[PDB]
Amino acid sequence: SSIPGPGYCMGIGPLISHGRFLWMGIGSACNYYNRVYGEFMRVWISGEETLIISKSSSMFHIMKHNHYSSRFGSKLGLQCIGMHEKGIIFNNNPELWKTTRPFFMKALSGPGLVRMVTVCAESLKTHLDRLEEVTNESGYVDVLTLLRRVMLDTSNTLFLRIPLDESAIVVKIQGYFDAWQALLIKPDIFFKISWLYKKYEKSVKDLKDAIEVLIAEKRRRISTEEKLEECMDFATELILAEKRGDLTRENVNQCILEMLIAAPDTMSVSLFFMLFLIAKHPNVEEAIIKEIQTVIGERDIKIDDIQKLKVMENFIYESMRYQPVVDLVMRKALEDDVIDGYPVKKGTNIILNIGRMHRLEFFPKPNEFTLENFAKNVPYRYFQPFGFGPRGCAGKYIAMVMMKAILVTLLRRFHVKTLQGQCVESIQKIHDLSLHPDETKNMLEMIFTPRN
Ligand code: HEM
Ligand SMILES: CCC#CCO[C@@H]1C[C@@H]2[C@H](CC[C@]3(C)C(=O)CC[C@@H]23)[C@@]2(C)C=CC(=O)C=C12
Repeated sequence: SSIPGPGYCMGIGPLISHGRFLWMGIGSACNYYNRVYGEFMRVWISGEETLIISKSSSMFHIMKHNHYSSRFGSKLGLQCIGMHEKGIIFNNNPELWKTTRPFFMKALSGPGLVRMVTVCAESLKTHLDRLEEVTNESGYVDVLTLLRRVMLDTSNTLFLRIPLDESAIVVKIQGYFDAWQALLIKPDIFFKISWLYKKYEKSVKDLKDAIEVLIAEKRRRISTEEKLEECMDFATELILAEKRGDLTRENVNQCILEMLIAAPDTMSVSLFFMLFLIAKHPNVEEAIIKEIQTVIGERDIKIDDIQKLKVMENFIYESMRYQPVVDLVMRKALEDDVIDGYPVKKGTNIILNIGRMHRLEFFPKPNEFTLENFAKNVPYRYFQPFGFGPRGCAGKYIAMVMMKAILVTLLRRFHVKTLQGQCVESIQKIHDLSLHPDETKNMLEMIFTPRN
């Protein structure tokens, strides 16, 4: 069928677009190149061809077959932040990836997914008898660093459980994400002028060295113990695999890291966006308290409830459709294929633009936020906010539980207030790797007024 996209200019074809992704910020570059040519087109990030796609048919095809379970990015960047064939999020060695994902997939379901909905209510509960840590003088709570703090402590007590410094680590993880986000597609010339990037290369070793402290401890607690099988946790499952011949110590440490940053990065920023949507929508928030009062009143939160909370479930989705945090997924092709009647060579990078695709396709009212787009049981072949298949979101299940938990235990106890004329559409956002709010502005603060 032959391929859309800007003219290849004999040397300049790539050089514009790549540069454009650089000055624009990945997120918007796709959101741009997708409107200029089709919902299926081609650009050049580095040498290699790269397809940027939003047609739900193409989407589905890619996430579904196995020959697409790999991502991409500057080898030197991934090398610099630690994920060059070591993590999972961006681990690209399909055998080495395949042998690790098990461990994540394991601890983010089944036994520990029942323990989550109760450790999630615990960490947020304890940090709410402690607003003295996040509130202005004029009573403004810095919501983000509240979430980031509890989200990480949730992550700790579930997967690692080692006494740590909450406040200190939260920033370091934030400095890490910065770097990750910078060096991901910085073309190889970048990496030569060192007085341009050790900038980041130090705030990496900053977090990395700070975690090596924790796992050194978690290791000793293992080798002097009250009989092993008692208490299996994502940490130990790994360190034990290492104490066989299954895993590099180098590789463990990056996984234990990829696990603690995982929730803070993504959850906090999503729950921020929800908390702003609740404030700006007065009637929606009622429906959620009604649903709460009905199913729970003033009982403790417990596992069995989360299916019954159907309205809030609906909310969480509609936020994620309308206001994504992750709006593009990067995959790579490993075998050649015809996809949507198109020829795709192996080694082509794919950027699936799921954030646009959510406004282009199935939904009744794509451009306004309403719980209406979710009165009609949704296909999941049309609304794919986590992904699926062999390399979809490893958390996707435990994720939707945490949100349900923290969203409830918090909306239980406080009415929320935006600041002035601020809505989620009037905040100012970076749009590079993810789509997250810009923290070089102010007005990202909120006011918590009690209930009953
Ligand atoms: C609610 C917030 C979250 C969103 C919006 C989200 C979404 C995504 C998406 C779109 C991907 C790309 C996978 C694909 O190609 O389909 C992904 C991957 C991944 N997610 Fe999440 N996720 C969330 C929460 C979490 C949590 C809480 C964890 C860990 C506790 C997590 C762990 C991971 C990991 C480890 C990967 C890489 C999987 C792999 O390729 O090996 N995610 N997530
Ligand atoms: C701080 C703002 C943010 C964020 C979340 O997005 C980040 C970046 C995500 C990554 C998963 C794979 C994604 C979706 C891509 O292929 C392109 C961007 C990638 C993800 C979701 C997984 C765990 C993690 O810890 C942080 C993130």
